[PDB]
Amino acid sequence: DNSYKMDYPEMGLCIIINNKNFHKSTGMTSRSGTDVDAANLRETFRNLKYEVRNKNDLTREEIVELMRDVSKEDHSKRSSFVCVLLSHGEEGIIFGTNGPVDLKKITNFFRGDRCRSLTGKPKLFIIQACRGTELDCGIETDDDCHKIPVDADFLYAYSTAPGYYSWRNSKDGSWFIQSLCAMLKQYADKLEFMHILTRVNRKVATEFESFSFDATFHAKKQIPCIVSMLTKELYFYH
Amino acid sequence: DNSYKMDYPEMGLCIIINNKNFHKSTGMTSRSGTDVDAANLRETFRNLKYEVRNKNDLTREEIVELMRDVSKEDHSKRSSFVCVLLSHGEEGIIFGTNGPVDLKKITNFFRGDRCRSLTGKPKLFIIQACRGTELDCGIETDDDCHKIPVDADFLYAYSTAPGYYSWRNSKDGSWFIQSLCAMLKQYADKLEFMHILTRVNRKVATEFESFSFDATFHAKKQIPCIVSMLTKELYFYH
Ligand SMILES: *CC(=O)[C@H](CC(=O)O)NS(=O)(=O)c1cccc(CSSCCNC(=O)c2ccc(S(C)(=O)=O)s2)c1
Ligand SMILES: *CC(=O)[C@H](CC(=O)O)NS(=O)(=O)c1cccc(CSSCCNC(=O)c2ccc(S(C)(=O)=O)s2)c1
Repeated sequence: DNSYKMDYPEMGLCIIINNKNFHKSTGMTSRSGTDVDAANLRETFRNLKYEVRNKNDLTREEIVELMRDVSKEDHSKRSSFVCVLLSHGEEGIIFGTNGPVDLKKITNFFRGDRCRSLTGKPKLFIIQACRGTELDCGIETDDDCHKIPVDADFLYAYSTAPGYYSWRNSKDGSWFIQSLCAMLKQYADKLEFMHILTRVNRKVATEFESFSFDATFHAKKQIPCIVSMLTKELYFYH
Repeated sequence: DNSYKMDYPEMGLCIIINNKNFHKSTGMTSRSGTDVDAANLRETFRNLKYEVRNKNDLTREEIVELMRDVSKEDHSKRSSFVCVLLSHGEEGIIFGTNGPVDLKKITNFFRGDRCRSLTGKPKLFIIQACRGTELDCGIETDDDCHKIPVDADFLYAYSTAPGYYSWRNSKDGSWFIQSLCAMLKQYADKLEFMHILTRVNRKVATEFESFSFDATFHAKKQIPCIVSMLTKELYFYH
């Protein structure tokens, strides 16, 4: 039992929150290209056998509400849980159309003590959003009851390092989401999740570089950030 | 080339900063047991063929200094770099004997742009320290400049989740370090680093629970936190 039981009747839900248009009141640009991201995740997770539910342009409130309701579902027959957040953001924050939401609030609904039908099951959060304004210019090449931690079995696949900008191309989508999808399509049938995510790290880090008319944003790099509290290996098959 | 080149003439340095006694002026307890931690890491890393250098009770200044100097070495002939910080801490902070140091300051010396002999080489930071005061009560069971990001090829193996306390036993050491060492001893010859670190996560999360005379700190759990910006697989052999 080094790997998670992934032979339940259902793989699980894959909730995609796709925020494209924001309230002018926030002073935030449209996320051109995010639809391509959404469509790619949908098809990719569909082939993995996940029940996909897309949600477009949700308010901070709608996001909290969506997450609460989903955490209140009976996941007993589901192997895992995937949530993908596509939006603007800051460190520890994701933006609804009308304002920011703490990631901690979203993930808390899924704590091992608050979502009992998911206790002991992998809970994946995939987040394409900025975590700050830093830019990366790159470099040329005894005692033994039987409790488990409530923050355990979480995996947070971040599109970028803490404090840094996250890059999104207007026609093809975010660097991170395109690479994740591609790596999943190529390797989900043979590789452990962590290893697949390392391939993504590499692809994003080597194959992408920003091009901008504005010197300040031109020739920048990006590295994704895998944050794992998983206690087992994850394979998308059996 | 899915895995890091680990056949250089030397595996690399393994710096262990072991802070046990702090200045009264800080109002911080001695870290009873940390010596067991230090001794175990030394032995474990020695078997892995790492050049181990232990440093006891360093000041915030002495730490900055140690790191500067080590980043200024010629690591051309080294496959990797390991740094282990054993001390009190807070989110993003590690304490010297006389005060706190920002982790970012420590790791920045090793950025791909500031330590050219480690560019493209895995830089591991293993950290036994608190990240806050939260407690875990648990639950019963086109376009192609060939740059890479400067923040890439880093791995931060945190003893605990963000915001949380990290547990250390007076006679046997920290829960995290004892488990890391054991897992390295058992699996370093066959398993990829990430997978080993996942075993650690499991061991800590299942086999450990606090026991305290004070209800506030009794029966608590802990989950470690793997943070990976690696672009390749890491094996401690070849
Ligand atoms: C910052 C965010 O929250 C947002 C995340 C998201 O997916 O929307 N990041 S962003 O893509 O909007 C972003 C990226 C870099 C800088 C900024 C500040 S506004 S400056 C806009 C620069 N223009 C570009 O986005 C690009 C230039 C070249 C690009 S390419 C073809 O190399 O991908 S993209 C906001
Ligand atoms: C706060 C820290 O950064 C420090 C990190 C370190 O390695 O020193 N963590 S700590 O172990 O000092 C720590 C952990 C929880 C709470 C506190 C503040 S009050 S300490 C309460 C008394 N200690 C204990 O209850 C135990 C110590 C080991 C225990 S066990 C279950 O392993 O036998 S219980 C500080």
